[PDB]
Amino acid sequence: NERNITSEMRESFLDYAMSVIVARALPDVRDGLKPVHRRILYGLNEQGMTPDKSYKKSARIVGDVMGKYHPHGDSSIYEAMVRMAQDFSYRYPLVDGQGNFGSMDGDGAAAMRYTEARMTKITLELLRDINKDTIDFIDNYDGNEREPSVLPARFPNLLANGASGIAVGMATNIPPHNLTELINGVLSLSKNPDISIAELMEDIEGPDFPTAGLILGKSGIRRAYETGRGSIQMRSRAVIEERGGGRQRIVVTEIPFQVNKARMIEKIAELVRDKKIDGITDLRDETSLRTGVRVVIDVRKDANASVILNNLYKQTPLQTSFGVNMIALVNGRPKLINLKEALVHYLEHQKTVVRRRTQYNLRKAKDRAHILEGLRIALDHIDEIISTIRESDTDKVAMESLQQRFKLSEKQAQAILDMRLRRLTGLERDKIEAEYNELLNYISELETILADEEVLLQLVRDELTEIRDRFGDDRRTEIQL
Amino acid sequence: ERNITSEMRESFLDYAMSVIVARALPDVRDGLKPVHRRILYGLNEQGMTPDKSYKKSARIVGDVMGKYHPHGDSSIYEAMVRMAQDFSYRYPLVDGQGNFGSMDGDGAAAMRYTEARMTKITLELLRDINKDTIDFIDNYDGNEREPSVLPARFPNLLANGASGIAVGMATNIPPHNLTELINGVLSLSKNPDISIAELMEDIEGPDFPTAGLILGKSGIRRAYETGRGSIQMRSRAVIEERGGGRQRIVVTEIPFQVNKARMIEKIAELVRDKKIDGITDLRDETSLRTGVRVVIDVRKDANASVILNNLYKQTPLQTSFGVNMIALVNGRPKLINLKEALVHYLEHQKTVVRRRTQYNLRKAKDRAHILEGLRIALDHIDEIISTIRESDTDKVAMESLQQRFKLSEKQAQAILDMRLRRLTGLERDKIEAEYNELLNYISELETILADEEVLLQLVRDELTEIRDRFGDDRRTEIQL
Amino acid sequence: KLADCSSKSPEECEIFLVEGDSAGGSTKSGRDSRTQAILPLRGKILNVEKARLDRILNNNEIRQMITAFGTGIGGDFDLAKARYHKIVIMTDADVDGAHIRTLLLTFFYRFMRPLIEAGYVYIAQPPTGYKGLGEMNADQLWETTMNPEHRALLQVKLEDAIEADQTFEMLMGDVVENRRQFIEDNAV
Amino acid sequence: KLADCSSKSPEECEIFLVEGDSAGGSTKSGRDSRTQAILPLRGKILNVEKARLDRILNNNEIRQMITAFGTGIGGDFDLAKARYHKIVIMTDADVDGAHIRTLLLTFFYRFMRPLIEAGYVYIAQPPTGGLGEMNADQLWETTMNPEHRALLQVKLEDAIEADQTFEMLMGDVVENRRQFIEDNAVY
DNA sequence: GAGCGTAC
DNA sequence: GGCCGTACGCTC
DNA sequence: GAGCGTAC
DNA sequence: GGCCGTACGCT
Ligand SMILES: COc1cc([C@@H]2c3cc4c(cc3[C@@H](O[C@@H]3O[C@@H]5CO[C@@H](C)O[C@H]5[C@H](O)[C@H]3O)[C@H]3COC(=O)[C@H]23)OCO4)cc(OC)c1O
Ligand SMILES: COc1cc([C@@H]2c3cc4c(cc3[C@@H](O[C@@H]3O[C@@H]5CO[C@@H](C)O[C@H]5[C@H](O)[C@H]3O)[C@H]3COC(=O)[C@H]23)OCO4)cc(OC)c1O
Ligand SMILES: [Mn+2]
Ligand SMILES: [Mn+2]
Ligand code: NA
Repeated sequence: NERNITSEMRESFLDYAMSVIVARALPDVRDGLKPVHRRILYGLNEQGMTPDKSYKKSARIVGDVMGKYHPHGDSSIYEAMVRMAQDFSYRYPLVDGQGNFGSMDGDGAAAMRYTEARMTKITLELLRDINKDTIDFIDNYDGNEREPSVLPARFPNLLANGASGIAVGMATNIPPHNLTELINGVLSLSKNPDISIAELMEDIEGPDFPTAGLILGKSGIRRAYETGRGSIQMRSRAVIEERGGGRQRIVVTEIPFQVNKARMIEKIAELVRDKKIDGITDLRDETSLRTGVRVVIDVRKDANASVILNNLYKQTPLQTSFGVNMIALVNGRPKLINLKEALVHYLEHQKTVVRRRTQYNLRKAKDRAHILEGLRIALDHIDEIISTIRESDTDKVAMESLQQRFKLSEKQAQAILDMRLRRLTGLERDKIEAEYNELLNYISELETILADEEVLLQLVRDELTEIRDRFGDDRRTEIQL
Repeated sequence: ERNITSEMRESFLDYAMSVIVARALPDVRDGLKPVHRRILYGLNEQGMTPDKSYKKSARIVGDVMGKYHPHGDSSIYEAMVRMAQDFSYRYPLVDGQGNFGSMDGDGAAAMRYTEARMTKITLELLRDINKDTIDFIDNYDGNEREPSVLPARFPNLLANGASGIAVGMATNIPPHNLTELINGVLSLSKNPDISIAELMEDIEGPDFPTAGLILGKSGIRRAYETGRGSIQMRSRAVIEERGGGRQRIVVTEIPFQVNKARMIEKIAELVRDKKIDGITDLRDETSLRTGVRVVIDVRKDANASVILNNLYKQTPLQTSFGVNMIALVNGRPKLINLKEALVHYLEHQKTVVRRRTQYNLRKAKDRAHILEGLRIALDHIDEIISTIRESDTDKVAMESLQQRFKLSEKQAQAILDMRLRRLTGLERDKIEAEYNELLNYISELETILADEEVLLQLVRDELTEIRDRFGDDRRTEIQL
Repeated sequence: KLADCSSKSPEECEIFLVEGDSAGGSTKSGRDSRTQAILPLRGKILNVEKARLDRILNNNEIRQMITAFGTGIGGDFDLAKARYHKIVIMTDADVDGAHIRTLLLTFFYRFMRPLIEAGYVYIAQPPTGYKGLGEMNADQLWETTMNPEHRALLQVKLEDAIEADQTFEMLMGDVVENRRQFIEDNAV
Repeated sequence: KLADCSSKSPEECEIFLVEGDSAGGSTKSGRDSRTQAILPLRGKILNVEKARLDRILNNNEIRQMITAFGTGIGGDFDLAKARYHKIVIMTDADVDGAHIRTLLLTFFYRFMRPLIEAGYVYIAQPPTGGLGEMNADQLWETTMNPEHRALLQVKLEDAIEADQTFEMLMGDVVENRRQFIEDNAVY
């Protein structure tokens, strides 16, 4: 057969463009994850890689994720898992890694074979209530497994850990934020749905980077929060220490987010060699695990250190800008969203997750109560129940006879036949009654949540406050004004 | 301070022995090296049976590496690949999907691109493994359990052979025909004083998966009598007469462990160096339908029969198989003959079947004891129920049932764990039918354990069953 | 890197541009060594629409294709100097395979335009599914996508030159906005 | 490649021949950057006993060691030209680690004989519970820190006896090596 | 000879 | 087991 | 200017 | 994700 070159170019490029957009480079607004991240975290959950259990080799975690959910190269799965274990990349790390997972100097993690991993305690909150019919499950790439379309995400992950993905026709750049501030923002939005972005900014001051540092002004933050786009100036934490008589030294303790420390030092060394900057005698990297980030710049005596530092901000990545472009997949489609829109979609997901959980729990409670009602009837008419079973030739006749004589359902009759002889003892009879009474009160509680929208909203609020009090931490990035 | 001589002697011995007993040499019982055993046990533990869908190779290797083999992924994967190659293994142990390489020496596609599961014959290597037939040992870290040897219901050592380079020694066992091998074991079981020449009436010689030809029984006889000997492997080549007096050589079968592409490359090297003459064209017409096909076109003046005989002496078109039958016998290397290999295998089968019978009898006696309790309960069910109902706790119910109905703890527990559905017409009859069949089963197992001939016959019957299901025609023709 | 065929007659000869080395190794084993040649492409190929001539000419992958076809590029292109009458694009049945296919067609339209006009460029049709090309065995890869008697090749035909010129500029060009608009309009 | 130390004083300086690059990367981070140097060895190294001079001199790993020590080999060997007074063999606690260790001692005995005589060659003692899985800071505290580390000084007591030992264990002649294994383990 | 097959 | 090509978009 | 992060 | 060093023994 024959195919037109224009039609072939248009059809093939669209197939790839859309796949990179909806199934690769862009995160979901609900759980803040790209498909690769979601598949790693679901994989870790399915593999039983909880924080209490010992570390598993990275090649084994990747193998299972690749074989079951991600039909792409091992390096694509592994490197995404690595970033999630990096405390300088993720504000709230999603992976707990053992071994060399790389550093701020841009040096990569040791190969998959030399590293071990498991999920962090905060990741359990992303997967919390997943098997409680809270989220829609979809068929995998081959149709031999089941995978989640979205994770319940009991904390606002999109804004908490941010996103940086290059798609086709578009890209995304969301900065990380402080969890305590974000949850407070969701709680403020739940109490007032007509909340202004300036009022949401009373809780969410601005972005909070894991590499700490400094933010120059609230102006750039305001634009990013109001339009979904804006430039935020990130400055290093540098002190001019009076090292003796007339001698000085600049000490850099914090660097901007997504900035290579070794490449930044290389740029200062480039300027000294080319004589583009003057007054620098020595440049050392005194960074250690105990002391943290430490970049020492030695200044000449009678030479102005404050001037050199200000020149270093202008000429080197010692002061870098964060180009905000808040694009997330909203209803399976890309959308430039503002701060309010991101929180609105997240809160709406929480309402759905909690409502679906309550609906699931009620179904299981009503089903169990129905079974207990059958067992209670059986325990009141034991002699008659046993005689009915004994007179029956087959299980089918026993079922029909029990259903007809004791006005029981098909499920109730099966439960009685599956009931063990030990359930006839004194304590075992009282245990069935105690369970049933507690279950009736449980059904009542779940029915209260489903009947009133405010009772449901309060449960969402209470559960979010619980996350805030357990996983909430102090602000790292200082916003200067 | 450490002495250089003492350090050299001790360190080298530690490595030398580890390569010998835990790397390069196969076990005489199951014919496997530790890596192969760990792959096959892994596939079994992973539930990778022939009826179930294929699993990615990286996942199979990961599990094998993580719990039994603390070595490189490539060492595990490449050992698994060979087991899936029909030209490497006479009776392939791994069923692979994707590119697993060919005769031209091009390797298998990386783990990520391949998937695997075990073959139907591999189930026979792992048959009765969870029936206390073999001794289990602690793994490298002590967090898992691994088998020291597989039950191996077919003589795998001689079936698929072995080729391993150790320290101070090496092994080179050729593959054999299963039908011939089982017949050899059956002949040995009937006559323990059997001669190697009499065993050769069943086992004609080695049977390669790549077929071919064997020149003389003389080399085979030496290999079977001493454990060492040279066997000449020749390619199946026919000289066909063509129009205009022209001739051509057609190679349909090549020797075992010979790279087909490298063999063609060697003929091409002799033609360019003018070391051989009378060859006009050299083509590789190998396809899936015809199989192996190497066409050599002969010049009109040149005698094709002469060129062919020169090709056997100058190229790997005729290669020798250097037999060196070294296998681990009682965890120690030993140069063994054909009889010794079959003796150690038959003795392993006797132990596997005896241990299985001992295991099955323990479980049968335990089940009959439970059924005896349930039978008492079903005869006095009104009294049984009344005894349970009057009891406040399970502990009192146990105490009361044991005292009133002369039952044991195991019996009284089984009655309390008995479901109400067991009280129906058919379910009562089912308990009685199971117990009657079990008494006859206990009797059968006791007959096997009491008489060594009854045991030996069961071993024989089970081997004949393998021979009739997995036995195939001879591939390699042995010429005189 | 090119695994060439024995025959030197271009009319009966054909080249297969395979996605990856694993697939390349499978294709070179399953092929007809007499009429079929294999050129493996290591991942994503350079987009000639976004690159300048100095980068295109120094690119290893681009260089290897020109040498394989032996036709030359641009004004120095000669159809009579063609080594193969059939240039088959053999990529995976996935979305990335379609991307490599667009990148190759971008190179063929801008540097070897009369090669498409002569109907020498074709598209292989491998079995659709989750399984890639490198995941396939060497014998089934020949039976389904390489055997002239069983295969289904798509002849790349240029109907409108002015329309195609604007299409490659929109889809593969440096200006993102026109590409973004196309995706938004044609999104499903 | 070799990750050298800052100090140029050979008396206080020491080199660690580590098994693999992952172990090498861990050793280069845990080390004392002033007195300790690291040379990673990519797997099994060439057996000089079985090889001729042209192969030994053309070997990448053998060349890297000669360059690192800067002493030369054979008759052109100079102890005064030594860059390190301590050459530490740091291999995995496994059987393959012991093999790499024998291969290194075979090279040191046949080409750098006075280096062993001067007591410059040492053996690191890691606990048997490999270097590729060894923890960063713990690898320094157990087999590198001069205060509590336990190094084994390689001493040459008998030259005639050692000469015959390397010839038997590492030589071309298999027959004598087979008889040694048979006598000291198989029987 | 050089290359088989498990190891680093 | 380290070396290392390309697409894709945004802002310096 | 070049390099972020998932893909081949 | 392909390229590729070494040990070890036999013929
Ligand atoms: C050689 O066999 C093929 C290779 C490829 C390329 C590739 C191509 C290269 C090249 C390197 C690569 C390499 O990329 C490297 O991956 C590394 C993985 O770890 C991370 C940390 O760092 C990555 C490097 O940033 C990147 O450079 C391959 C990984 O998987 C691929 O698809 C990549 O250097 C030269 O040309 C495609 C094929 O067709 C499918 C092949 O057959
Ligand atoms: C680079 O860094 C290190 C390398 C090594 C060697 C090694 C050394 C090489 C070399 C290659 C190799 C490579 O061997 C290759 O494995 C391949 C795996 O796939 C199969 C298909 O084909 C195998 C090759 O036939 C084999 O040659 C390594 C794999 O595992 C090893 O132990 C090997 O080419 C050049 O020098 C050891 C180290 O410390 C322990 C290192 O740090
Ligand atoms: Mn693909
Ligand atoms: Mn080791
Ligand atoms: Na020969």
